[PDB]
Amino acid sequence: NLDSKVGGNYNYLYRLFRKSNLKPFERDISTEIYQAGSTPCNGVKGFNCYFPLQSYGFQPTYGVGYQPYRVVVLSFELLHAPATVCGPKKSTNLVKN
Amino acid sequence: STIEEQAKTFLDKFNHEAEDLFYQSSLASWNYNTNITEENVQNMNNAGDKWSAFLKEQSTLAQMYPLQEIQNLTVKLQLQALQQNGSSVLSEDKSKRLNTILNTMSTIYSTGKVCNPDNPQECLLLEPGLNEIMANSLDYNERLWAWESWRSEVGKQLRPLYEEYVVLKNEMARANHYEDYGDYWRGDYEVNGVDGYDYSRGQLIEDVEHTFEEIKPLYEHLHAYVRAKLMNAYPSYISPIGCLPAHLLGDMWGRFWTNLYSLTVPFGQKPNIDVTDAMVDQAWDAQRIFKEAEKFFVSVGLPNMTQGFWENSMLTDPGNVQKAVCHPTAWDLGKGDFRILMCTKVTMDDFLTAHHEMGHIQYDMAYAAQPFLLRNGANEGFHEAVGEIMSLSAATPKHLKSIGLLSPDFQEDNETEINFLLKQALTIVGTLPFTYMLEKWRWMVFKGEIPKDQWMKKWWEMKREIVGVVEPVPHDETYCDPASLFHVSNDYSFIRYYTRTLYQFQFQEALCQAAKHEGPLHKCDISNSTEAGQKLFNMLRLGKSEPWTLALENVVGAKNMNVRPLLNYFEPLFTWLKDQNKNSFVGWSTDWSPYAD
Repeated sequence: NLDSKVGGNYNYLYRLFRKSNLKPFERDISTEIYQAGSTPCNGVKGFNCYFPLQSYGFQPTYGVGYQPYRVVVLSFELLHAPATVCGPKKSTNLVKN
Repeated sequence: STIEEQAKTFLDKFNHEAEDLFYQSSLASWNYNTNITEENVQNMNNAGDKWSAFLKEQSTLAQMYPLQEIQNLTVKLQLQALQQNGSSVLSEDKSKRLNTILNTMSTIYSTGKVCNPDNPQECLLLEPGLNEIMANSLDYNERLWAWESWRSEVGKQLRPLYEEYVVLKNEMARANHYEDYGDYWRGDYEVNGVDGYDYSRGQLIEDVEHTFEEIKPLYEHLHAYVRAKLMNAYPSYISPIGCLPAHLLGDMWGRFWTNLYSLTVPFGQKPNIDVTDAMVDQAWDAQRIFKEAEKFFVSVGLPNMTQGFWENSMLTDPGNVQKAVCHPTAWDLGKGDFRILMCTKVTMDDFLTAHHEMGHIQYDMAYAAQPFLLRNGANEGFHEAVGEIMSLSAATPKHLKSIGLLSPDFQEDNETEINFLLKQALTIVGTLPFTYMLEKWRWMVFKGEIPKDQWMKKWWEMKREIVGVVEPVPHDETYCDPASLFHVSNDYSFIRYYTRTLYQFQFQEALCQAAKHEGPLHKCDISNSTEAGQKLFNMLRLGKSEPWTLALENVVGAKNMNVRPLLNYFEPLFTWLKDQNKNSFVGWSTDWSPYAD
């Protein structure tokens, strides 16, 4: 109901091809052309040279299973630094005497 | 470094790009079919040419990956369709003239008409105009005027266009290393790469010929039954040992005999099963017709329909302002987008049609997890066969009494069931010899065994031998019967109709044995039985990614086509026809002619 629009949204891309698998918590923004075989590419599309980034088709008419989902991943890591973020507290009534 | 790594990389990227353009190409055709506008006619040609030229550009990189170095079966099948260059193998002159002949023959078929001999001013087109009149017309001259005069301005006019159609399509098969163009359609059943399951292309010629031999004793008893009913009308033209006229088959080309079910009713003193008058009192609309059919797929274990399917369905035609084609069709766009364009009225046929139209959508959900290249039926006959077995279980009196259409006190006996099996036989039994006749004729002409002058000489000569039909007026080589046919002129597969009958009855027998149904096969109902849906779901998700001979064994246990389910399902009718034909002559002769005495 938000991202998908009539005509398609090409702003969101993804990396289809990479020479190996990424390490945990690694971000690679490199646009370098992926080389499948031994044929030199040098940034020019051609035989065994493919542009890695591909587009997500976004329209409201697509099926429910393939509808894009916005995913928010919270990374919880406990380091040796002093703890700060904590859960919410609760305040009760005050009584005297 | 290996070719398999380079071929798989090409296929991983191609599945994404081909899936994006095919969705926009199918969406442009959807907006054009549902709404006729000047914007949609241009979008269909624009999106259609972008997808058509996309396969041509990717075919250049597909031929650079030989299949000899690839040991994977799934990779070679995805590259099997991309290896073919299509029309690119033809010369530039023959490639441009090929699309012209296809568009010209399709335009003449749509714009063709036969003017009334009695009313020269009124001129009615074939579809719907002439196809509707030929259904209910009982007259001898009125049917002959529309049947004979059509091929005069069509069959004779499309002859030079059909001659060019044969020459152009033969040069494409020769560049593809095919024996002829008749072998091109037989390549859909081709299976290679698996030990013992290999299926040769030339084997189909012997398969359709051998299975048709056991069809003869069942067809001869039905052909003599129909002839005995129409014998009293014209005893001079209709001989007991002769053949039936071509124009009296119930329509133009004699594809289905259902139009003759009215006069062939064995017992007219008993009611017939009809859900039309039952749905009127229940007050049902087009919204609940698909809803009740969706519960049929849930009872067998198959998943339900997505919310976008029922919301985007087109339930009617809003007048002439926005016009939509009422011909039922199941359109599969992609990425889970499923839509059906049909004009839904309240009739007994639309109830069985809803199970057929939703059968294609339910069939596409199983293999939808496969890549775009692997999304397809295992052959051309499995597409429509899956939707028919869904309608056969709905037409049974057991399923009708379940939801409340048919009264539970309705008497079901031999007299009621024989009347029902005869209606299906006219559509089924009458189709096989006619489909085997015209398809075998195309294979012989495309091969070159029949000279151009003998086209019509062998057409009617082999027609009396197969379907037992003789022409009232003899025709010369100028006329061409297949040229006016919808499937031949539009370059669609005509073989899918013959094999469909054998595939749907095999699946009908296997699913009823898995659910432990007893009695005759036409009494079987697959509803409420979840055991049969599980065995079928395994094959439905395979598609063409696996050999059709291997997927067929996982259901019926057979590696090829078999006539045994064809005879068993028609066995109650075959025993009744044999007793009624004792007073007549079983079979026909090819030496009888209406103009030769």
